[PDB]
Amino acid sequence: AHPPEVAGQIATAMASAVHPKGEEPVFLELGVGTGRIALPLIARGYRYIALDADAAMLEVFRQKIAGVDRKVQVVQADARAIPLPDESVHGVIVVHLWHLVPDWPKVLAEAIRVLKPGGALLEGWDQAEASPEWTLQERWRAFAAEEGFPVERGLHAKRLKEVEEALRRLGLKPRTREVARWREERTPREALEALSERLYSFTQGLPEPVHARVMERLWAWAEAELGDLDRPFPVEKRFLLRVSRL
Repeated sequence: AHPPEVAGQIATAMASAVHPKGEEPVFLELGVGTGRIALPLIARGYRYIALDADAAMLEVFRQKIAGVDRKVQVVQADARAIPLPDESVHGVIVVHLWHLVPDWPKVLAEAIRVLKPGGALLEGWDQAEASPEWTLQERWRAFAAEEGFPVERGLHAKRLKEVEEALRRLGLKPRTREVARWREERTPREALEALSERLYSFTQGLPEPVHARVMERLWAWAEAELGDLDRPFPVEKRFLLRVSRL
């Protein structure tokens, strides 16, 4: 959940990167999820095609855009096979997807196929600086390893680097820029909850009962080492937008 001003800044940078050459611009988002990224653009009158393979996600998304879905097309499909024509959209938005797909080279390939000449691939991602939340996540990973279930570290990053390689090679000249930087409050309770809810990919591989045991231990460790679990600490974040153009 991005603060209003930040959500606005990201949308603005995204709309600024699309040059529809006299035509009304249309964005396609791969992995729209619940529409955190989509809403700010949809709210501004932009034609939008929201794609997601998760039916439960689209259900929530349809609810959120109620009353502002006149120019929105909801699509349930795998990013691997976009049910759209070659050169049909001006911008393809990809936020936190690469590490979730089995074959990104195919997803990227599909994204490039549906983009019109002069169209732009728009990748975005959050980046947070060290804070007690980082401390808790690392502790979570340590405890998981102690249960005998060590977890993989930073697949998205490596994935983001390989896509970048491909883009340059394809001549899309990927330019990355910081489009927002802010600081929010986060309490130990909130970070622990996010962990409990298995919101992060690195927490979703362990069998349910192992995660339960790790959480029990983590909650106790936080009570012992983090003071008032309802006391806020700062978390500095920035949002990066990498634009590749045809």
